[PDB]
Amino acid sequence: AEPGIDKLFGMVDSKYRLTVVVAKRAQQLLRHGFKNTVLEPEERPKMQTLEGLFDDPNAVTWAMKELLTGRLVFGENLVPEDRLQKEMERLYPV
Amino acid sequence: KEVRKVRIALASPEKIRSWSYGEVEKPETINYRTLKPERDGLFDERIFGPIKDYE
Amino acid sequence: PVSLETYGDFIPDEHLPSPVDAATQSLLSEELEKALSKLSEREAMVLKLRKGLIDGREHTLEEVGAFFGVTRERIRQIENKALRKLKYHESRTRKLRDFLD
Amino acid sequence: RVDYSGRSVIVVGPQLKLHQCGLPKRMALELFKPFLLKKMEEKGIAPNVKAARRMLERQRDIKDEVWDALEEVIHGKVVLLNRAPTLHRLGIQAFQPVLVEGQSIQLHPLVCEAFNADFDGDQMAVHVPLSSFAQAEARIQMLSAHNLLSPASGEPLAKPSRDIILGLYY
Amino acid sequence: YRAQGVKLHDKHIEIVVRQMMKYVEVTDPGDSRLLEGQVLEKWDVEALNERLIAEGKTPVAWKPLLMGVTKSALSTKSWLSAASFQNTTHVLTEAAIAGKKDELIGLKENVILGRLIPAGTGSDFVRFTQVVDQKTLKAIEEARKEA
Amino acid sequence: SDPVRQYLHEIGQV
Amino acid sequence: FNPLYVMAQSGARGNPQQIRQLCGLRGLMQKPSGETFEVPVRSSFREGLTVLEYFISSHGARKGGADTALRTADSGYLTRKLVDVTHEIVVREADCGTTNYISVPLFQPDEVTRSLRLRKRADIEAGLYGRVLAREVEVLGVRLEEGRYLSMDDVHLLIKAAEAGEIQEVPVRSPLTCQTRYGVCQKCYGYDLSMARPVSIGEAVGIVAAQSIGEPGTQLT
Amino acid sequence: MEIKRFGRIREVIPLPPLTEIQVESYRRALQADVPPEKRENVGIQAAFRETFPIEEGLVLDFLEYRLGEPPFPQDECREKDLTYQAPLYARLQLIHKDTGLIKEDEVFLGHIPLMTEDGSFIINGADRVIVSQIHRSPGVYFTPDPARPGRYIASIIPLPKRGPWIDLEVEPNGVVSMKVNKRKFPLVLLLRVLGYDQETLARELGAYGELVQGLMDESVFAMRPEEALIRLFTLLRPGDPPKRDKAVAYVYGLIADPRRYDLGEAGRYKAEEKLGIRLSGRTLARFEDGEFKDEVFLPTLRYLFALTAGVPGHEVDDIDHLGNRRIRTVGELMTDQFRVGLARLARGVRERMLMGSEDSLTPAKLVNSRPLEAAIREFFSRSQLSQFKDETNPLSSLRHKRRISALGPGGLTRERAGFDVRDVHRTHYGRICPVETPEGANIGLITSLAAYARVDELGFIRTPYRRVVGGVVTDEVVYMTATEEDRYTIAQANTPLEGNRIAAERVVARRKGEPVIVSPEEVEFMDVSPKQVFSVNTNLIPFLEHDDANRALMGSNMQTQAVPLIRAQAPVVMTGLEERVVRDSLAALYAEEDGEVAKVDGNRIVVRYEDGRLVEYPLRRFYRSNQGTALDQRPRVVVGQRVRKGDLLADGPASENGFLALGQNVLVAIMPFDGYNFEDAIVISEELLKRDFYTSIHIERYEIEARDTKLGPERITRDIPHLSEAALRDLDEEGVVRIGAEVKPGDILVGRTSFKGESEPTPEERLLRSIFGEKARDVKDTSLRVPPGEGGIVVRTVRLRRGDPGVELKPGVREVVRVYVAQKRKLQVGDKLANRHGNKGVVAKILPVEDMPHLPDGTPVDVILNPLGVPSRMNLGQILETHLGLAGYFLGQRYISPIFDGAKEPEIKELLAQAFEVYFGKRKGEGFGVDKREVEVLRRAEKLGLVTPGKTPEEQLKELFLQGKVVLYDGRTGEPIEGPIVVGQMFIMKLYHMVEDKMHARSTGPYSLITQQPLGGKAQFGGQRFGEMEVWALEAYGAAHTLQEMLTLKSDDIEGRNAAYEAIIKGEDVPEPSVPESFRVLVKELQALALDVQTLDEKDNPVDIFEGLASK
Amino acid sequence: PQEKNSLKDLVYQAFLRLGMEKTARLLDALKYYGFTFSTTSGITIGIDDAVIPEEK
RNA sequence: CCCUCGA
DNA sequence: TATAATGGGAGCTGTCACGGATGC
DNA sequence: GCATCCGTGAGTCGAGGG
Ligand SMILES: [Mg+2]
Ligand SMILES: [Zn+2]
Repeated sequence: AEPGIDKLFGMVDSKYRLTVVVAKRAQQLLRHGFKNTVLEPEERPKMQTLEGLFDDPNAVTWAMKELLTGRLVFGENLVPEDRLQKEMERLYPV
Repeated sequence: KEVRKVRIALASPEKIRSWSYGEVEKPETINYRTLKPERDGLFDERIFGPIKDYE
Repeated sequence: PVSLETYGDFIPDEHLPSPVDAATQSLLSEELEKALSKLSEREAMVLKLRKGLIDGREHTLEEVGAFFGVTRERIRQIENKALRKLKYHESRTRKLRDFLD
Repeated sequence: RVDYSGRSVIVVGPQLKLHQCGLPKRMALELFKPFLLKKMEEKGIAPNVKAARRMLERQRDIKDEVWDALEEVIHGKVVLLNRAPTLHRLGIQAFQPVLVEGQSIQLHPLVCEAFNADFDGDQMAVHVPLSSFAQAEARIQMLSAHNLLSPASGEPLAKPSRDIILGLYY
Repeated sequence: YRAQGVKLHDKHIEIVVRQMMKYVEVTDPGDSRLLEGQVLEKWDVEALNERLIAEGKTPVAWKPLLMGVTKSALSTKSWLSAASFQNTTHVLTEAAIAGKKDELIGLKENVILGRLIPAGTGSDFVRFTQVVDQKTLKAIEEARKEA
Repeated sequence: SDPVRQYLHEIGQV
Repeated sequence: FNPLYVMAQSGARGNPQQIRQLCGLRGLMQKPSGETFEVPVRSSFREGLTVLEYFISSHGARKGGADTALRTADSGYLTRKLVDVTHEIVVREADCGTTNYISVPLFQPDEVTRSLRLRKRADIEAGLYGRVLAREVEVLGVRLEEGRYLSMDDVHLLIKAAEAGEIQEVPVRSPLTCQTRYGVCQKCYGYDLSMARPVSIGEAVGIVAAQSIGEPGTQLT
Repeated sequence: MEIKRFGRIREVIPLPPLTEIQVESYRRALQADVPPEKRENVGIQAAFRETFPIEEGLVLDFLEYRLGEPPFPQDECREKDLTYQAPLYARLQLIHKDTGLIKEDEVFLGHIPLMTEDGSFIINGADRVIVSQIHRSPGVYFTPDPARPGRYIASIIPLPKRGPWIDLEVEPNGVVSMKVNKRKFPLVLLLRVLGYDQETLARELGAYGELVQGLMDESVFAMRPEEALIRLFTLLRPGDPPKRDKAVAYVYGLIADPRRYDLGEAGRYKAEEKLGIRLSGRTLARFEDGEFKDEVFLPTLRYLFALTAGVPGHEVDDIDHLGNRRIRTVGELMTDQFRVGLARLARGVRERMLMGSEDSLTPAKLVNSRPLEAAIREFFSRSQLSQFKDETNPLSSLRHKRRISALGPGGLTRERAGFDVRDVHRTHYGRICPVETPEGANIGLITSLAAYARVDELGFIRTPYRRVVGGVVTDEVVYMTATEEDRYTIAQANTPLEGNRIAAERVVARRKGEPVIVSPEEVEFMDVSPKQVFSVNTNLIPFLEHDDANRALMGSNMQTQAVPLIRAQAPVVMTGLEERVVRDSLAALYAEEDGEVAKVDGNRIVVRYEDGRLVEYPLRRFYRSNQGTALDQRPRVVVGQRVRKGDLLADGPASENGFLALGQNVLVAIMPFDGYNFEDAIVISEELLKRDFYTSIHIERYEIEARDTKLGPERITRDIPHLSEAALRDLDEEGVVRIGAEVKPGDILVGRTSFKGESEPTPEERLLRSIFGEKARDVKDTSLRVPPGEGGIVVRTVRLRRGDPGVELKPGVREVVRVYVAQKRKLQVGDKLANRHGNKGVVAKILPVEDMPHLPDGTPVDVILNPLGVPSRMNLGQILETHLGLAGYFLGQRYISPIFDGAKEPEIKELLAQAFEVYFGKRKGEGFGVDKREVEVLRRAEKLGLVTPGKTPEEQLKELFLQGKVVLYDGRTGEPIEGPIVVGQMFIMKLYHMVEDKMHARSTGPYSLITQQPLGGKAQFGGQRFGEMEVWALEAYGAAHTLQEMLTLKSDDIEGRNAAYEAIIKGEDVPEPSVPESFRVLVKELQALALDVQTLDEKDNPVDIFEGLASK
Repeated sequence: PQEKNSLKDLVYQAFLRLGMEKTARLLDALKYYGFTFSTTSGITIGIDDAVIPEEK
């Protein structure tokens, strides 16, 4: 099973809201090249290559683990969409 | 715009003629030697548009 | 002729471009724009006018020459030097070779 | 009918974890092929995409590094497994694929009961969710280990059966 | 179902049956534009009756109507759903004549048009949800704070 | 029902 | 520890009837007319049948097969009908706020019509578990509150109270009584039987219902 | 090795030729060997006799016909994709009535397909089989009215498309009604037309009270037969002018015309027998001396009234009874379509007699052969009873030729077929097998002919019985119809016999299918053998009596699915039918007469017979069958060997020394293994691959064409633009791959170039062209390449060129090249295995030999089967087969155990004892005692009640061995299996379903024209179908974007799919999906229906999904 | 003795807490050990394992 | 398409 | 472009349940 | 108010051959 899936289902009033949050966050991480991540270098999801451990390419993995850290804010009408876009482009260039 | 609805109703002959880019006057499809659409036929390029892009 | 209803499920569309083909043309246009960005604006524009990447058609040396306000020999020479720099850059980075099929 | 899909015979997976399924290498190579190309361009396996695709085209042109590349590609991702007929929603489930040798799809034992799947020669279809949204939906909602119970009853759906019960009882 | 050892929850059957009871027949038109014997949805006639009672008019007298799943399906408001189900010709004739509009409420309608279904992740309830990290959130907060 | 029969009858009128 | 006995008892494989056909007598058989033959197969599969026995048994088996196929077709049709009639139904809201409900009886009239006796556990469970109380229920010194999602333990407790004669029926929120338009609410639907918890808004319970009713259609004999 | 056979029942007669149904039907049909004057009026001769004479020159008549030699031999027809056929010439004479002029000529009617020696056909190079049809026999039937109790329906049924079904019913108002072509009218009218008078009807039918009074109508008897006739014609033909000759012609055509209305010979027979009358012709009435004369109707009505009244000697009919159901064989069907094409030919002939010069006409001028040819071609190609032959193994073909279908032309339509038709009738005994039949929708509709069963001249199936007189069983054998059978008391074949006399005072018999215990004095007849109850395939299952019918069925069918193996061996446990199955399938080669073998080769076998003549038998070698299985004959004899008549010269495919080999004999252990045999899955030893057990040869055909186009010709050449030498390496000078070359997916089988379509180069193409300074070539690479997942060694190349001797292709085609590729297939994971008892599974694991459970002597098992399969499936035959297989393993012998006659338990126990003596005796001889692990195991079994406490280890081990169980050591541990395990030899087949064929995956590929959705099929590299129910699934998970992905990006959304692919190769996220194209197609197809479909916003203002391109 | 029903109930309670998560894990464990012990058990089918009672 | 064969 | 020629020919069957109009 | 004819339905995916 997905790690801490239970706690995640506990976070939200509907499981589908969890899904949306996770997917959206994953898209944010893809877009900005994981420069917006709230995960400390030791908290980074890893992948075992032939060479050695590298960053987990999967943005949804990242999204869920981020979500579990309590460092993400979700909900409806938090901020204008274009304002969010522009500020994320500001802080983390693409 | 975003589609919020789908409507269906009867088509007036005037509406039908409004759709039409031409009348098909001939029961012809394609020429036997040239394999190209016959004029005023079911496959006519004059009516239903070009076979080749931008040509 | 015979009927599609005896059948047509086995009949592919050769007309519309495959996603692979379309992606290939896209990457082609983009790469071309890179290699042309490696040139000056005038010579790149001359190449685009002469090969018709702008309005869709190929202008003569008289039309491009009268466009930039020069002689046809001059504009042909510009086309040639542009093509030459393109050949040097391509020989160097070997980027556009794969698109030649 | 859809793209990014495949099918093959199913075979028992006993070593598999519940969230996993064996996916033949070739199948995975084809299904994920664009991702594989992009990854091959990210590493030094190919200068560009077209060269990489022309490289995968012939089977004798396929080397060892592309498989590791494919492994990197499918990491964390899930595929949809489906057996016909689909009577209820558990006719489709999500699995993190494990690349295997051979042409057969490996299926975890428990979920068999839901699929009404046995090893008398049943075949199954594979599907690849593309978007982050699709894969999120699949992993959270459609994962095998995330549905343990029947939506019809509320009794356990994935449960010990056959050999398992026999052993534990024994 | 019990006879065969199939454990099945009542509420599903209750869903279906609920859809079987979905329609009513008019015993008296009252002050409405409705006709005697005219069949419509219980919801619609209840709304109509609440409107007539709120207007001080005489409400519509109606009768409960039980129809099987096929008839209940074909009698639904969405012409797309009904036409896709079966008896396509009939459905389409009556729909075209009535100049019917499909509001795209259910799953079939949006599936045909290839839209995002109104269920699960597509639910208007959960689909407008936003996600932001505390850094970006605070930056935006300062942006709002300055003006 | 049958167009041929009908036209043949109509022809059998004259 | 006999293999057949072990497998049958455990639930790994086999039922008493199959075991009976192996060890015991094969049993009675039906004529093609549905009529039953007077002379049973006295033989087991262990001992082996005579060709006559085998022939009769063949009547039976053929009948069974035809039955199975035709059944598959009709069940499929039914399932699609159900999917078409129920598909617009989704959980669109938390509560419609209706005061309406249904009362699930814990007792059913005896066929002797002597008295009322307790309903079978599984059926009670099937009409109770995962539902929501429309009213306060106080039994055996326990408060089951209005709005409460009934757990399995809640159901079993209600059965205990029933046996103690404290409660003959349970008031419950139901899709039948839900005033939600185009779908049902959360409280009226109750649990998501897959997650053993309350149903998430956006769940399509119409399709889930259609599939739940449809899937064991080919098992119905 | 020594073969011990069991059973006490001596079969009086052997199995009849098993292909005889086909061969003799068609031989009866053509009558090619019969000199024309001696030909019977049956067959195509019949069709000629019905069609001719042709009148209104005035007259064209039929003299005789003949069949010439085939233009090409069978193999050559298969090669060139022709039809194996013979030319049909018919001698006709034209006669002018007035002139007296007679012009006679032999005209060419086209060809007719010739049936091969094994009962098949070659149609356009493909082997095909015409499957017999089963249908209700023509005749007069009486059935109970479902609505009205006590009332019955009379039904007069002729042959299919021989004219209408007629119903006679007694209406609630009392009048007797006749129903023809869905028209209800009083029968009395027709009775008047037939020339009957009220007097005759009163004396004849008056014996039945209150019945005949419904038949009395004064208005009908008030008019002569002519007036009544015209009345009937006015009733049956509204609006049509009631002319006298037109009415006479119509009714005569409906009833008395043999050219139109024909009861079968069978129909006539059954009518005569039922109604107790005699029919002059096969029609219901006659036209004689200007008036209609009755045959059928009055006896039919008489029987109806009699049955209605309760009069004894009158009963209803069972329409599923095999006395009332007959079989239409290949000859009858072919003859029917022949009659059709001939009728069309006749229409053409009269049409040609009306137009053209009247004085000069020849038969050649009047006859256009084409419609007949067209009819026959339609039959042998597009008919439903004409099926692609199953060549997978020989038994496949044999069974295919023995099939019976209720479907087809004139047959039942599915889903209208209830339980009754699929049911097993009591009359099925000895005739139609109760076991072999498909699973699913076709169940009971497709069936198989019993082993001893025969089809008679009237088309009824007959089964043999033995005469029993005074308790003495003779060798006299009588084949009976189901009716004749119902006339007798027939004892079972296992009935005790001392000499020819019945030794039991209580015998088991049947009376009308009803089982009954009777005296020897009462026994009229006795069964030939249990074999006669079952089909060929079902007869190949040993210990069948220990198997439940369903898994027996599975065993049969899967036996037909078995793949020929290079090393394939005959079963250790046989039913004894294997040799005959090989012989009758014409798979193997036999000696025609006694003689000495002169030459022996992998190619030919030359034999000198007693006549002194030298005959050379060529061997078919590595030929590709219809299903792609390898067909090759291996010589079984050596130079100088003395052979007698019927001895084996060579083994065919799936044959070992004349015995049918559908698979391998492997050593199995019944026990779970670590979840790998979970749910019917199977585990195998790698040793099986090492010695090449279950290894098969498969050949695939690849075909390309070079044709003339308007843009210039396609051509096969070694010059292919933009290709290296590496790709052209194995290509020969002409562009064809060389023999012996290994091909892999992507490799070129045949090089081909086609001129490019007219091309306006995109500006990018022009620029790039100018950059690399290379002219774009005129042609492009069309070459035929090896498809994904295929490949092998090229064993053959066929090239056919236009402008070359003996070669003329389709118009426009320059040449055709065929490439044959053979592949050797090892058994691999996903491949399907089965036994004859219905146990089937895919191999889920292949273990290295060191991981396999093994006997103490170090012998590893081959296959590991999970016991959990056995109890619910209730097939114990595999168990007994396993025990006896163990015995035969250590005794080095094979066994023949006839069904229901087979080896019983005690005999198997004896053999197992001997085997144990070999096993353990050898052990103790070698100087080793009992192993400790064996002791532990023995303690466990001692606790299990398997062995007697107090006995020595050897005694207990023997006790276990007789139970079929042995001590087994886990290969990974060395620790024994805690209990003893059943281990023995089992016969297992490798089924035709192989994962190599079935594995498919697609990223992107071809899309359909109109729908712009992915194509279906593996060959077309299609996408899987996501159907209504899968969409239901995704809806139920509530996954919206995955679903939307299925409905747009991955299928019919062009913008969406292109954007998606590009986004993914760029490394981006897939974009928002657009409108699906097939919905636009829906909008447009709805517009053509004059329906306006508008996509609107929330403000009800139109939205254009066509982006302006559809608007003016 | 552990059989179909008991194991099912185990999976259900466990399923509540141990639950979703550790019931995924528990399911896998039971699978493993179940298969192993089934293998070493000695389970097979002989013809003498179908036992005709004399009572018959 | 229909037929046949798989699930 | 001229003897006169003047109403066609297929037929094809062993299902069942519902709505709807149609006929005593 | 009750029989009778007419139209429309009757599981999925997969394979193969035509
Ligand atoms: Mg299966
Ligand atoms: Zn509610």
